[PDB]
Amino acid sequence: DDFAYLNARVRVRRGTLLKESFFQEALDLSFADFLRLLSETVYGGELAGQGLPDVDRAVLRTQAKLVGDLPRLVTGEAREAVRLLLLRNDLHNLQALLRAKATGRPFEEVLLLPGTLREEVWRQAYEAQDPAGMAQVLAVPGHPLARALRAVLRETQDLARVEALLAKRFFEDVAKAAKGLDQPALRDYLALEVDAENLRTAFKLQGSGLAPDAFFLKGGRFVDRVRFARLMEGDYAVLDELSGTPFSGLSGVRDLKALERGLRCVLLKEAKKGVQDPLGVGLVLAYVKEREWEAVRLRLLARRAYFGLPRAQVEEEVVC
Amino acid sequence: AASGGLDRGLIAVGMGLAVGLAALGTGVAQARIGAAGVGAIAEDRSNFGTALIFLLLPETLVIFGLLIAFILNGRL
Amino acid sequence: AASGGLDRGLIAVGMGLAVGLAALGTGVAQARIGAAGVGAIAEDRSNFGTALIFLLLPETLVIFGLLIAFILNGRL
Amino acid sequence: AASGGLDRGLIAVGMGLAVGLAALGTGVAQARIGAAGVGAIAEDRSNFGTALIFLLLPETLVIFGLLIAFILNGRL
Amino acid sequence: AASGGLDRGLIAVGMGLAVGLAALGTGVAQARIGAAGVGAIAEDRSNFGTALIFLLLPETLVIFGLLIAFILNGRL
Amino acid sequence: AASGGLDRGLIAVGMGLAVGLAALGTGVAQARIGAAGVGAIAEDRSNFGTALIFLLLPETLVIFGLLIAFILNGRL
Amino acid sequence: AASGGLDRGLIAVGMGLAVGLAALGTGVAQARIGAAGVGAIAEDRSNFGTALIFLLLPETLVIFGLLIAFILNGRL
Amino acid sequence: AASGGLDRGLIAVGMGLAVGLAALGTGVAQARIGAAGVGAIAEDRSNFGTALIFLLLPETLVIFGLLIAFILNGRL
Amino acid sequence: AASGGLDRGLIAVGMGLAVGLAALGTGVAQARIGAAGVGAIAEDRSNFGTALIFLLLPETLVIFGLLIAFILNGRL
Amino acid sequence: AASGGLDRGLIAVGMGLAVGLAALGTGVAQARIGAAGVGAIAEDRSNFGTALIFLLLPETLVIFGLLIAFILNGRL
Amino acid sequence: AASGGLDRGLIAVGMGLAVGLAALGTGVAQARIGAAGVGAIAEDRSNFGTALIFLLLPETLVIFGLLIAFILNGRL
Amino acid sequence: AASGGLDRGLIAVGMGLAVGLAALGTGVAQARIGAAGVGAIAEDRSNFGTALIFLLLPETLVIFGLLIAFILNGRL
Amino acid sequence: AASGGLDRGLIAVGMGLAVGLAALGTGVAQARIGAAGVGAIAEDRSNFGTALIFLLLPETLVIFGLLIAFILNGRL
Amino acid sequence: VYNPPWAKPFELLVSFLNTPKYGTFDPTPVVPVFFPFWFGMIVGDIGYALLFYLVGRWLSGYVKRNEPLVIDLFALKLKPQVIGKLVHILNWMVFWTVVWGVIYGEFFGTFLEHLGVFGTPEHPGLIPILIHRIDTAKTANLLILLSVAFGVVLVFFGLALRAYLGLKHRHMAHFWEGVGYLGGLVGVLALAASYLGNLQAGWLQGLMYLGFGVFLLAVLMSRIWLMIPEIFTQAGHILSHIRIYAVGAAGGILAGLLTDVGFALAERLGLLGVLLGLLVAGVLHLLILLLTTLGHMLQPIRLLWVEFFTKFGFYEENGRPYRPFKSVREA
Repeated sequence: DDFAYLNARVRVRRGTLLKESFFQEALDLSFADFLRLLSETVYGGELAGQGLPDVDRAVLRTQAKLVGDLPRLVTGEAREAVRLLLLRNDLHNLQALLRAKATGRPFEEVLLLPGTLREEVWRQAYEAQDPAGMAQVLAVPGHPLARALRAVLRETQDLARVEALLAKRFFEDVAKAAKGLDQPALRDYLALEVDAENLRTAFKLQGSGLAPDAFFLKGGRFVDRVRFARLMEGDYAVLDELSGTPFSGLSGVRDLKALERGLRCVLLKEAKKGVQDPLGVGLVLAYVKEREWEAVRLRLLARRAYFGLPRAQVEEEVVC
Repeated sequence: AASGGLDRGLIAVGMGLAVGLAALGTGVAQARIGAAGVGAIAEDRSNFGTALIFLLLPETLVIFGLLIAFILNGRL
Repeated sequence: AASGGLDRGLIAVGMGLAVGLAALGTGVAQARIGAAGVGAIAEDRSNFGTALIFLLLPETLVIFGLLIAFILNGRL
Repeated sequence: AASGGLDRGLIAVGMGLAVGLAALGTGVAQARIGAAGVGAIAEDRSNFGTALIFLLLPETLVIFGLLIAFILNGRL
Repeated sequence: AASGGLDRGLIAVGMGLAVGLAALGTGVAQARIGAAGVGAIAEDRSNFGTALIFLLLPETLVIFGLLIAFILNGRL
Repeated sequence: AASGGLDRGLIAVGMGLAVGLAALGTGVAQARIGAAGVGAIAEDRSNFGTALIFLLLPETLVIFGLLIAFILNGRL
Repeated sequence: AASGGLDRGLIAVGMGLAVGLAALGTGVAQARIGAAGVGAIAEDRSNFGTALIFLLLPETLVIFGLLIAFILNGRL
Repeated sequence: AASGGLDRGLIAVGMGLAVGLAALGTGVAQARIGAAGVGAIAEDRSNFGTALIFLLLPETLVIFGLLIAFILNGRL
Repeated sequence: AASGGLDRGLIAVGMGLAVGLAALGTGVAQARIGAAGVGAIAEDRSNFGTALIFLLLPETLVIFGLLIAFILNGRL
Repeated sequence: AASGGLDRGLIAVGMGLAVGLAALGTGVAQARIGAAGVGAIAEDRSNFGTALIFLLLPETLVIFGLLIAFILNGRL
Repeated sequence: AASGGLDRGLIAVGMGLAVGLAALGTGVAQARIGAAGVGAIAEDRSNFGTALIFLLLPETLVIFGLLIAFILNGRL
Repeated sequence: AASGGLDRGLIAVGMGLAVGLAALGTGVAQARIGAAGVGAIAEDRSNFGTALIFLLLPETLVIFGLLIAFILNGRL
Repeated sequence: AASGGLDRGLIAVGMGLAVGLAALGTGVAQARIGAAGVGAIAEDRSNFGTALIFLLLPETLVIFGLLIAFILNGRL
Repeated sequence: VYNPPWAKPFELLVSFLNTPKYGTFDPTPVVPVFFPFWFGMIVGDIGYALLFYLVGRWLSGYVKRNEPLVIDLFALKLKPQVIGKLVHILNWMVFWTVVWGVIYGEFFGTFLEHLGVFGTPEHPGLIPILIHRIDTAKTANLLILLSVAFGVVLVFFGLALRAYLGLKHRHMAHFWEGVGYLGGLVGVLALAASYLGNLQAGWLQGLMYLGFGVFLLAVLMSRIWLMIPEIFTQAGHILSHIRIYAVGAAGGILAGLLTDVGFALAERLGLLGVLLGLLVAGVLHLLILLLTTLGHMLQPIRLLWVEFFTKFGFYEENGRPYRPFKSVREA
């Protein structure tokens, strides 16, 4: 819709993000000190445990209520865009349900995050005895995962292939839709992310040598099949060709750890472009990403603090 | 009353248009901004005074029309 | 009005349009706040009072049309 | 019309417009709020009570156009 | 066939704008809420009745025009 | 038939607006709902009938313009 | 044959409004739905047939302008 | 041939509105749909024909105005 | 008011439109800026002066129209 | 000097409406589609010819008017 | 006025419209640019110089209307 | 010679509207496509020539009003 | 008071609409592009010159009205 | 560790009067330009202004018939008791507002009645005030031009101080800004006279005008400026003072025209029962009317804020250190 209501909600929420210095501060703490530091920020209102998993829960609970609510207000057009972001998180979870279902593992110890779909949707879905029945559970308001699933379900009920292609198909759905709206910024974020995801997919599998088409996602803007293939043959020279683009740092990066670390920074720059859009979804989109990056930092730094592992070992990870 | 002077009939009509046009401008103005305000209540009970004051400024537009309306007719 | 002639009819004409424009302006003003509004009560049940204060305000535009209309009557 | 009368034709054109414009306003108002409304049942069965209060308020706009219109014709 | 004076045409014309303009209002209203509406049916059979009742509510604007048209004839 | 007089010329005009305006209103109604609808079908051949009937309903507005045109004809 | 009477120009104007207005309604109606329509074909060639019926339904608006134009000949 | 008079002047006028109104409707019809098609083009050369067939159909509206213009004409 | 020629009806009529058009333009101008601002407050008090400052600027438009109204009024 | 007769002035007017109004409708068709196209080129170099072709299609509508206008010249 | 002259009345009218339309345009021009600005300022004090530079472009519209208005005056 | 007839004026007015209106259309056409263009450089230096070339294309419409005006002028 | 020749009023009215409509067109044109324009500047002081080139194409719209105004004026 | 209305906010602006950070001045003189006018914003008669008294009596006082203005001297509200106690300082400053607003109800009501100056009855016998007499071109005009005048002075107040920022710091850039805009004033005044008497000047100063444009541009060109266009908007500031003041009149008048249907006469042919026939709608409408004029008083602050928050020899410049001054002078 009108992004008026939404924007305002995000602005208050933007009020509880910390400053750089928090993250800077967290580094010389102890776990005790962490417990106190954490207890004074907004997450602190659900901090009251004493162990590390309790921190994880605090994050979960805080994010559950502060983000997990937002599309749900009304599912207006703008809300639909937002719905896509959070939906990506359901997709992973959904996939987790597919593996869980397939070896039938007592579901109850599979713990899925809150996304947009309700907890009872997961439980019922589990009680839906087939991926077709499951898709019908999803089908109820009309859901892009339903549709991705319907398209995939025709070719095989081979679980693993289904998970891969379902995700692949899901981003194909997202791509058409995102291209379909008035959100140059979303079109860009999705697009760079797709490219980045391909690039990483290609990077990670070096030393398999398979046919590229099984792994090449759709939505590119800097990744074409030929480069993709080339990296999949192991040719790193692919990485020197996207210099000057938003991917300029890809020169000389031949390890995965560093690669993702850089890539994550690039997408961070993209989230920052769309800043404070009453124009549309640019602002909410940015907020969501920011909260994740915060979350990453809370949990990791909590752990770092918890076990007292060297400061220097971790410092790069919050450093873009 | 009755039928006489075209001038009186003609002027009364055009008087409305000034008032009406401004009203239209106010309505559009209030709708976006006014809506933005509802979120404000949610955000801060404290900021609320700002939200109300922001809505107010467009209504002045209407007032110019009334002023103009009076001068045009209202002297009979 | 009643039985009359040509001068009165023109002033009668402009009366409706004046009224219509403000009415329309009110509707657009109501639509945006109103749509947001059903959600606002939901989010903030305490805020329901705010919703009451809010809802009244756009309607004011039409009232201006009446003010100009009342004064116009006196020859209509 | 029917018999002569200079006034009557002039008022008749504009008679439709006063009402028509208010009706058009009623529609814009309803379109956004109503849209908010369909979701509202889904979130809360409860929100129907809000929904009853909400819908009426735009409807007032039509009633006014007809009221002034009654004064134009309904006297003759 | 039949014809009239300068006066007669104005009532003949003006009947249409009232109904048409209001009709335009009903459509904008119905379209948005209706558009929103369809998912509710899909999910739940139970929500359908309200949505159905909802669509009538803007349409009332048209009915007034038809009435204004009926009374107008007999002067036409 | 043939040429006529000035009064008749007026009688044709507002008649076009009665049909045209209703059609225009119907078009907005069709556009928003029409866009929403297709997914229900896509999933279910079975759901089509409700959708079909829904889309059908605003269209009645148009017939009213023709009704006004029919009653009028043989007076132009 | 050439020219015509004083009357004819007035009827000529209003024939266009009837047709034009419905057409305008058609364009908006078709545009929104048409946009919704294209993705289904790409995914499923089979679903083009439903989509095909969908577009068709607004087209009746265009026809109404031709019908009113046809009957009018008899005055032109 | 040669000149006529007052009648011709009116007819040219309503002719323009007829074509123009249709043109505007066409513009909207083509604009949304036309944009939607291109993505289909991006994916498939195979779907391109569908997009092509789609675009033409709204353009008919202008043609319809012109048909009506010819009937007006023959004195033009 | 009073009366004093054909001239007066013309000078009065078009005068309003100058004001009205500017007023309408101001309202839209104000609506976009007005909405954006509230978010600035929410995040921060410091920009609030700016939020106010943004609002000040469109209002100049209204007055220029008012100058035109003023000179025109100033012969009556 | 170089004044013309009654016939000519009116007809020239109604010719323009066709040219301007269509210019606006075509522009609307081009804007959405045109915008879509630049994104297509970036993605797909092969598609550029199609994109180029796409823009051509609305511009024709105005041109139909120009042809009728051309014919008017040589009497006009 | 104090003496007639219908002719003077037309120029008096048109002096305003030039002014009104440009004003109307300035407002829309300001609204999109302005809105972007509040965020821009917030983010960057540095972006402010641009924000100011931006404001300059809308001012041009008003100047023209007035220019034409001025040239017209010195005759009235 | 500064003076002349009403007749010259009749043809002149409707000619002007053509020029104003098309220009207005060109701007909207330009605005969406124009919006795409700044982004086009950022992403692609390669798209810049094309995007830039695209902008020119609705503009021919504007030229048509001027051309028709020039040829018409110098008889007036 | 005072009265001028037949020429001035008709040409004057339509002169204004030509500039005003184009001016309005410029505003919408500026508004989309201009809004787009700021993000590039904020990031890129360097990309700015092209952004300047983007604004430039819309600037023609005011000029067209003026060009036509020069030939017309002096008949005033 | 470990008069009164005039003095109270004046004492808090004093702390920033003593602060050294420029050789320019602070917004302490602000209090007498604002204060009367703020009160004179209240305009009205029998059905309105002359009833504002009651409102005041509940503030510095209360009446216990008021559901949330229970015992306000000991503060009880729909917000905290403490806030109520603290804003005793305010409750009085508002009360003073009420005392003067009632007074400007008679100030307004001078031109609303008598047989001293208007040839119709001494006080209308139904209710005094029945038709507000100001619709005469002249009667209105003098009240319009009156409002303008307090604004022209405010233009002076800023630009002098502004020029002083650049004078006393040797910011040639601030000096040039202040000076050029005072050049600007000369051209405005030429054109205005040619419409204000029509023929008062306009050739006294309308041929001086050719030389007035020269008075303008001398120091703008010395700064060169890249935002040379901005001088339009600077003309918009001269006019703004007029315009707000104009609104202050018009919105005022609008307020007044509601008593002519809301307390005077609007129902029935005319009777001596019309007094109690009219109150049925009148009373509801009254509070809505009341609210809006609260909005109107923010027009002043904004007016001031045009100068204040935008550096005309002042700290705040779209924010900055130094805090919303409105909120400071209130006490």
